[PDB]
Amino acid sequence: DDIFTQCREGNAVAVRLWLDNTENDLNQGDDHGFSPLHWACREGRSAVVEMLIMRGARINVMNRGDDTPLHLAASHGHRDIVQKLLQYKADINAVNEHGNVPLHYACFWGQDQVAEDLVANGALVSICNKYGEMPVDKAKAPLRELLRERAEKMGQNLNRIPYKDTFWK
Amino acid sequence: SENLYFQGSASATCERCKGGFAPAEKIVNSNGELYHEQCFVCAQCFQQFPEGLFYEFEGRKYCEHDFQMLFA
Ligand SMILES: [Zn+2]
Ligand SMILES: [Zn+2]
Repeated sequence: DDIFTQCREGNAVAVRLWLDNTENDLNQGDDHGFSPLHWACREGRSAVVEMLIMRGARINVMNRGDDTPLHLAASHGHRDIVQKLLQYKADINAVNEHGNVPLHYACFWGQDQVAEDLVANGALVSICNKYGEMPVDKAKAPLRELLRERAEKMGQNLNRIPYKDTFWK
Repeated sequence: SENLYFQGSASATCERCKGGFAPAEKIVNSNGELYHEQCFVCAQCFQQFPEGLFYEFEGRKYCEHDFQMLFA
């Protein structure tokens, strides 16, 4: 039983004690690159998430598939944690190895309130992943239509944006 | 898994997204679970499983590549 398990399970006292030892590296990922913050965000462990952020955990850390903690919180529908990560300047349009952003996962898993919160905070709806799919197009129809409407009212341009990054071409 | 053209019960729902099917819709049956075509895909990349092969982690289904990157 290690720091990763304590973060997954929400053993706040154990996590606190572990963080008290400054020789421990609070950003270090496990075997698949999941940091303590990734696990806490994935499993909805709000108090542990706050503790890690306030004690200086890097917010945009990536695991082996280039998911950030925000991707995980969004995918698993942890609304309070999404809001906390955004408060502390998480990159709302962070891309993983597939070019997916957190909104792709909120949409795909019907995490409607997280999806709406993301768009309210400026999350781009029109940005294709590496396979040409925009985040809102992973949603069921009601949510898909809603997020486009909300994005439009937030001053987004709704033109489809094909995937690009520094190494793409 | 197999491709089917839906003409079943109005109570039938997708195992992934819980939504219903339309008459004549091309759907997927995997081990008795019914899916929309867009739902019988890897939870990480949203793409079809190569050779129909998936790997389960905590209630979600993953392609080999993503299972190996994240969970194996
Ligand atoms: Zn479905
Ligand atoms: Zn995959």
